[PDB]
Amino acid sequence: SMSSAIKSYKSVLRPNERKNQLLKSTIQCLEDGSAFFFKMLQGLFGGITPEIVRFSTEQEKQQQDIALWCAVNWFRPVSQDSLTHTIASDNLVEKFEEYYGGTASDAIKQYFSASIGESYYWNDCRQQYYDLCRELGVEVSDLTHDLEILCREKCLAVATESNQNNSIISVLFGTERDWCCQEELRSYVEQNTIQYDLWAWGEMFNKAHTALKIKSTRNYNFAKQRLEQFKEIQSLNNLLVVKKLNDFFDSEFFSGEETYTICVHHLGGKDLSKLYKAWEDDPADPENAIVVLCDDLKNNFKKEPIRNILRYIFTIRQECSAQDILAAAKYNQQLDRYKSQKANPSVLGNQGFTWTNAVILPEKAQRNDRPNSLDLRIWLYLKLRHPDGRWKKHHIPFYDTRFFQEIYAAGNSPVDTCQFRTPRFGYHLPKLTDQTAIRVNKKHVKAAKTEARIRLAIQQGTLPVSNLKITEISATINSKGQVRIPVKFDVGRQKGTLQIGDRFCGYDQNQTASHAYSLWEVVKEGQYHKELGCFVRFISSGDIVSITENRGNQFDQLSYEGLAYPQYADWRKKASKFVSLWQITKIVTVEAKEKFDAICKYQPRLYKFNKEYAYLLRDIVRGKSLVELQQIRQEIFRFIEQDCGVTRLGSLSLSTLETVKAVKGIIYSYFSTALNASKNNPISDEQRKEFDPELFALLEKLELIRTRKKKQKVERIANSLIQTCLENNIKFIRGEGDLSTSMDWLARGVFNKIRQLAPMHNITLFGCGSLYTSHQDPLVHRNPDKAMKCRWAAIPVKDIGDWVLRKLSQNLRAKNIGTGEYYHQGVKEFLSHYELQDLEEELLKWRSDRKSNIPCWVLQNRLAEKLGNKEAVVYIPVRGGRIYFATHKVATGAVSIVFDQKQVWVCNADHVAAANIALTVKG
Amino acid sequence: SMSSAIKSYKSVLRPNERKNQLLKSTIQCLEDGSAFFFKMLQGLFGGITPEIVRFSTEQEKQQQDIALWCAVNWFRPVSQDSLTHTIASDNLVEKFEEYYGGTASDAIKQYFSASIGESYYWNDCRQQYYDLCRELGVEVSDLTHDLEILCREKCLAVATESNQNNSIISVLFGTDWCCQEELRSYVEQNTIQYDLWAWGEMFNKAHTALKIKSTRNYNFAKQRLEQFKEIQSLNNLLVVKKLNDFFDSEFFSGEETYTICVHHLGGKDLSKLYKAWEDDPADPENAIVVLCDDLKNNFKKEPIRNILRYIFTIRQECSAQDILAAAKYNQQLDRYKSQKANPSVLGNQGFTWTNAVILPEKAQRNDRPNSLDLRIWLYLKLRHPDGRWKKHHIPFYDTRFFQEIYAAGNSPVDTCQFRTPRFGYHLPKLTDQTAIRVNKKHVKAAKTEARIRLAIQQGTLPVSNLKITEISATINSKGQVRIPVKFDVGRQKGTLQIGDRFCGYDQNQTASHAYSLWEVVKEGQYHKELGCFVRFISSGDIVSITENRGNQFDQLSYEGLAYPQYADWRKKASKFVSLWQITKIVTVEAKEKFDAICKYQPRLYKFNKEYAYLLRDIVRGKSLVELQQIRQEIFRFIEQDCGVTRLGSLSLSTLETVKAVKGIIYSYFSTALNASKNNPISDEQRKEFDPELFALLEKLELIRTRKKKQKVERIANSLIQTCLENNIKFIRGEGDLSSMDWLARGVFNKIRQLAPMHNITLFGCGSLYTSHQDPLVHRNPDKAMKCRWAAIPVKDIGDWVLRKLSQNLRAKNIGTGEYYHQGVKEFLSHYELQDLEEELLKWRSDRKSNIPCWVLQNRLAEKLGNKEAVVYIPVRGGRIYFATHKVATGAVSIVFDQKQVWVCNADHVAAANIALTVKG
RNA sequence: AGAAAUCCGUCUUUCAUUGACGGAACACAGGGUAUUAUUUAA
RNA sequence: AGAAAUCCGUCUUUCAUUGACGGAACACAGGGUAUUAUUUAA
Repeated sequence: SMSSAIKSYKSVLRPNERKNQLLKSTIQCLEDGSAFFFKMLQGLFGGITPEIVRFSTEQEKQQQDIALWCAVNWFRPVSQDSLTHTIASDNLVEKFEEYYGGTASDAIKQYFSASIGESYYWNDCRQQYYDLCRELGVEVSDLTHDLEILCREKCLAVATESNQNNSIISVLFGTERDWCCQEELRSYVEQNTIQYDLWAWGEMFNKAHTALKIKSTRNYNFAKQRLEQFKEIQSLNNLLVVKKLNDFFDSEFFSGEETYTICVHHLGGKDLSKLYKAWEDDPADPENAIVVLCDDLKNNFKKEPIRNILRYIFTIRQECSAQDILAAAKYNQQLDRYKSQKANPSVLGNQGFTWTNAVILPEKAQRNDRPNSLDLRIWLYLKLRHPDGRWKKHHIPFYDTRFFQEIYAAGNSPVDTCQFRTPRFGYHLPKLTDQTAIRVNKKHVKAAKTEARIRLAIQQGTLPVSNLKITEISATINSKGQVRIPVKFDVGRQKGTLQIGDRFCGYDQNQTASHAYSLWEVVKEGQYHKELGCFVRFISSGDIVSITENRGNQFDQLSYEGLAYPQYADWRKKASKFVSLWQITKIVTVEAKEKFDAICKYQPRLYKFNKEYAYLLRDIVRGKSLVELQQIRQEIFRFIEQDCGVTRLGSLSLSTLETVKAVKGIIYSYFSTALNASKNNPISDEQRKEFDPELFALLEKLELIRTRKKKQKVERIANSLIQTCLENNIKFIRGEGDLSTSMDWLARGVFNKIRQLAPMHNITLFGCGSLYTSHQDPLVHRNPDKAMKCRWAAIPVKDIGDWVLRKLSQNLRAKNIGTGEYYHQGVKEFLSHYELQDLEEELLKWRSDRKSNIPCWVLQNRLAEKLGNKEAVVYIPVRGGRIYFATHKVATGAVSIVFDQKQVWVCNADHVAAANIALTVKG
Repeated sequence: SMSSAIKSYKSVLRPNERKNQLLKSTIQCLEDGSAFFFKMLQGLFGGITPEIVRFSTEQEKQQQDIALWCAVNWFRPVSQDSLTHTIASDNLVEKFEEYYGGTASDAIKQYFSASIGESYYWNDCRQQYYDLCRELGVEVSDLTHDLEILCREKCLAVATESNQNNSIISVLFGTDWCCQEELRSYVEQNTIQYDLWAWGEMFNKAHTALKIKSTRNYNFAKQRLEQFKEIQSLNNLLVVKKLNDFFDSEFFSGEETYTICVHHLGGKDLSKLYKAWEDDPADPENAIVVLCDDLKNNFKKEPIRNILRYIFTIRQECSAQDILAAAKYNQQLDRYKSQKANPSVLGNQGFTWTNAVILPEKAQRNDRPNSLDLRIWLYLKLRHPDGRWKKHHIPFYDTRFFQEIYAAGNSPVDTCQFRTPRFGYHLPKLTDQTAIRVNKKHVKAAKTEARIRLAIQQGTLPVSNLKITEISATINSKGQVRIPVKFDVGRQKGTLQIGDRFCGYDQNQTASHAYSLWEVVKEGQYHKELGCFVRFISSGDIVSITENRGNQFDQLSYEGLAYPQYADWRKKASKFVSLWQITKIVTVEAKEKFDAICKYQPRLYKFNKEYAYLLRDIVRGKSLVELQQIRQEIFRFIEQDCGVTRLGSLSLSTLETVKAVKGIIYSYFSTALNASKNNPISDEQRKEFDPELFALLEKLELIRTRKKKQKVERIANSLIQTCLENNIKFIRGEGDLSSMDWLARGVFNKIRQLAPMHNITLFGCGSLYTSHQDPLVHRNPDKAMKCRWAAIPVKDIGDWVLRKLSQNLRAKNIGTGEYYHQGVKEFLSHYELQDLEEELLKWRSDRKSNIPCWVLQNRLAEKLGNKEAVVYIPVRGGRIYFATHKVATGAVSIVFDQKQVWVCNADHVAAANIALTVKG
């Protein structure tokens, strides 16, 4: 029982001059000792034998390679700091064979036959072990004895058996009773570092041992993976297909400045074979199959294949092959990985040192609370090492309003109680009234406000008293004075199992990166689901939103797409001016206003406008002269910094993030154009900075904005989903991920964040594999039937344009290519419902720009005849439609209709996708 | 740990001619035996003795009166059908003292000293018992002995010890008794040859009637004795004379008078009305109005204002303690004088056949491809003329019973207890390929079959999991059958735990219900009354919605079309008012009053109520020949285009409209007949005079009753669905699980009926000032209350706002007014208008010097910049409540009078208050 | 074991032969506290 | 135990000294398918 979770806090210590020097000296002492154990432990682990690896490997599920474990511990790439006995990339195998008494394994030969860091060199750890045995004055076998004991007692970590924390110090030096070298080891360590202290030696050992063990295990896995890479590297029959794929770059399809390796995912992987199969249809519109496949790949899992290279493959499709080219792409991948990725080196690292029971308890705290301001300090009582050598405890203060608010502030409520004072845990601070009168520096106002609210709560007798029962708090401090504080708490008895009455939910991600949730209940009786093996019921549906108010107006940071067209006329007007005055880009036609009009003719919202205008500015900058670029430089600055720039406005929507990316592209295109970079002179970050420092300043700021925006978006999505769970007694959450030890940054972030957050509220998280969850029919798919449907959209017939017919034709010609078939049949249903079958053949003839194309007003007249007027609503099977025709009511607000003589629920498609993940068991 | 629930079905049996005679003969035989058993059991119970009552009453929790139990069983008022030994209304005390051997108690004497039904007479049960002992050929003590044995063995029901269900028949007849043979011969001679089931049913009917009436008479006699003690308590009857001299006085124009009970005066709180009246005379009824509002808000009946106006006339002289005691005296005297004692008559209950319905799994189905077999069969034992009992099949029809249970499911995996939306199953909707062609008088039922049939072809119909082995069926002389299905539900509790979810619900002044959903949490904000930590989940409004071509109407609160959308109806109404002219002071030719309606731009149902009142007023004075045409216009009002017989939601507005239309017809009848106080009219005269209009009276009352029933059911359904969607396990409402509104009583009793079906636990409490309590602050621990506010733009502050401010300000003394008083104070302090306070104290109804509304508007516009700003005004029945915490969904945070406040839906606050109540 | 039957009801200036839905049973003198759109703009 | 300190961040043509809010930590060739109102009426 007892689920446990950790919440942590971060700040920087603010000691005075004496204590600051004490802390820095203590931390430097701890580094110096840590590096010393690093070298000595490097020698010890160099001294291990195969038999030891046998005892440590008795219990493992997978039969382990002893020779490789011995190799990774006996030879390491290290920095100059921890290098004693150098060895060359030739002598490695020769000496290994000498040490093991057998032929060097093929996997070990790959480990040795590897690229190494520029600043890292090889080291013979066994020879280091022998020289350590002399420098200790003991016989080799005595220290081998002691090492045998330590590995047995799990005092040290061996191949797959991790150590028991820091027991080695108490076992060996604190006075597992038979040592040969104990006195020598203790004197060696004590002479080289500092006088015996259990805590200090423990921290030194921990840092050194952690670095060495993680890098050794990484090298073992790396050697096996590299051997498999090599075994596949010779697999190719002939690099003829590989040369033609690589020669893609030479041909006219690629105009890019710089070349890149062609990996399997660029081709779409396995489905490219399906693509050729769809290509067998004819070359009538290879493009439609390209687009459908790419769209499906981007929707489900992998990165969308780049279309250009696939058009070039379409050029050579008959000769080269499907299997042969795709294996050729695999060859490109494997060779580049084999050559590029170096072997992991063993270097000390920059982790901090942890003081145990370092924070004074909140009830035992000392507060200088004044009536007009509380005491916002949290004190640590650390042991520090003076120059003389004695250890004494000193008080060091730090500031953290979050830690103060959630835990550290003293609550004075007689009856009220809480674990953490934060809205996600159920507590809201009383808002500030118009009597507040905060007067402090601006650079503190936010923090001051928090204090005010807390103090107000204390004044009202409202501040709840924490019930965490904290007995000790650790604190982890680094050389920069940054402190990290973990609070570990108990949550509740563990569930894990899904009974009747239990509530679960699923969540899915849109193409526009907007999330949606679907909440279900396990019921005693009703509708049966074969995958789950129980009876399910639909509770509710909705979208994930994170809302803030600005003078009473609500903005959803996660999906706000900006001002509508008519509301940013002036900004548009300024853009118009710049586009008018300036004139076209490199075919030297189109003096810019035409494109601007095209952007404005769609009447877009503000952030889409900003993205498209950023694309237009990079295009404009592209050809222009060095003297011309000065003028444009000024306008770029107003675009990025004034009135509506991404540095001033932008929500957390996908639109805003791509706008920032496009603005970065503007600056990069500026730098390329001015520098005339090409294959002869590949401009670097350094050259951009030296050339133009301020615009590099802008580039840095933009990447910073971007990173913070992504982090904030992930945190907010997780928060919104957790609140929705908390209000609806949801006990289980399912998302697109796997919990073991191909992805989107948003999908990865949200999944790992919910993994972090759900155990705090005793909510159990599951991961699954979302394959075509956008199209599966809830309660029908895999129960037991395996049923799919297409996505629809609802549009008034007055606005059926040429693109509706283009989409209809494209969906109809795509029966063979994967997700296309559901769309093909969808069009069939459409034709069956509105009785337009006669047009089908003419729709087959609908090609890109034919004059003889059946026009849209024909369709409008037929649909108006069929529905009476031009304002009636029709449903059209289109990709990424917002309407899903569900067999059952599995979305909130879904309505019931009859389409093609079939009972149907008009549902939010995204809500259907969320339900489909909620009903998934296979990951 | 296994609670039970019952769902029942009602229908009518449709046997053929032969089986119809068999069934009617069986039922008539069963009545005849039941009536015989009634007379004989009346005699047997006439023979009980005090010692028997002791032996049955030893283990009573309370102290019981044996003499009264003996008396109520020894003398009964009966109908002529079961009357044997007539006894006169004088001789009872004498004969009772003869039979008991002691002085007849005054408590027992009151039961004898009573009014009785016109067609009911007293019965000497002792002499009937004596002669029954004769006719059996036995001695008195032998049957006293067997009666003792029967009473001891819980075979018969004596005062507090209910009988065993039907052990008597098997115990006394089924094969150290003394008389067994004589009694068996007696029953079998009079009734029919021994059958355990038939004799059991006969006995059950007779015995049940007798025991209910005996216990009821015991309670009635005790209550009457206390009423007599309190009626005779009052020394000087002068004050009551002053009340009815009120009746003679001018404050009354109604056709007929009535007894003046305590609740007409406001009860206890009337004393404070004096205390309020002592404050200041000049403006008397302001305090009166406050109390009426106060009384209507709580659980009480509104005192009629007219009587208090006269009471104020005589307040100084007639006194306060004397007036309320005198009103209690009138109440007690009329109750005592005109409530009869409960008589023992056989009754119309039906007879229950056990295991009478063929199981659904063993049923015979003549299923055709275009129509299923919608018959449910019974296999009943019936008595032929020869005397033998034989089983026959009789079919009946019930689409609800068929849909929920009886139809066979063909889904491999789906399952259900009942196929109804409240239990989680929705029938597949009909497609445009359905093609139903049947009689119109069946289309609804046909539609149900179609849906079920469609569900069957799709493999969708879930298989019931009720595990039914036997079903009873209760049949009466009219062929009406009732079928109870009893099902297993789950292990309840009264132990709210952590994670348990509860809710409360309250009812508005406009009969609009609201619900508040809370959770018991491990940590957070403590509630002293509950003894736990609570958290607020959500809040809402109870709605029951139906669609009409995609437009949603809430039956519970739809107030009808908006003004501009019903011009035509108004034109007709306007024309009729135009042509016609005023009513009795015979001024004000009707149109102007009509415009008084239209100037407020009301919605349709409010318009219909007010216009119905106006037709009533018109009808009042008019001549007999004139009424000729007014009748036809009344008819169009009630029957065409928008009359209540065609439109009307379930809102309080529509019900008041129906009440007003009935008032119209009653005023018609009075006006046409020129009935008066000494020349009264009866229903018989109304029917004979104008039969068709009495037919509309019938139809209107039927509509009223059906609408009320539907409203109660829909409110219960909506609340139960809301609970089911939110894992709510507890419900709390204003009731007690054993002074009321029919809606409050009905909703509480219906939720009591429905919640145990979903393993939901219902609690009742006492809603006192729940409209004003501050959630999580009231009784935590201090008792804090607040007034109700409303939000209005300053452009529309009128004279009535100033009136309400003045009235609330002068009402510090009278109960809830105190809170409203402070509200106005807070109001002024917030808007910095304290200077006006004194002038607001001078604001009387129609003064010329009144501070006008535009002063306030100019001042408030100054304070808030514009005339479109929103201000909060303390008004009675306001829709806004200023809560200490966020205890309503959609609540916003403001600062009022330098106090942080949540603007909450007031009704939602009341629901939260009901949810946090533990004392009833 | 006999093809008939609205089980009882509700809503809508919409009364619907595919409109949408709900139900254990018993037995006061004259009435305060709008929706689609879309038009020249802000 | 020393009166200072935005812990780190987000939103808004609103940048706020009472605006509203969120967070365990580690370590490619040129862009893809509106809201308040209230005005002559229905």
